Amino acid sequence: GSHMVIRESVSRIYVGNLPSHVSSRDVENEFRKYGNILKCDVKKTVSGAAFAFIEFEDARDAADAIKEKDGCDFEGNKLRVEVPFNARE
Repeated sequence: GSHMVIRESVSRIYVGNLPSHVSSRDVENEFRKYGNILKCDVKKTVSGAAFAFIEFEDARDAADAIKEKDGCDFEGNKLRVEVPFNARE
């Protein structure tokens, strides 16, 4: 499933609680292979958990990276990777 367009939104991906934490330089180069980045920002909370925010035009190609880091885990296994696109509708 891949249809529909939108020219008034900002499409971004949420990746947090992750081992090592992908820094902005590596998410620009290795995550730009998988889809087309317009910005990549590091936002971090007071609980010691780090997040990276990844602004992509296409989810369906970036889906290789997102499944390859998939397995979001909480409460003693640390590993959150999630699309708010759901492969794009």
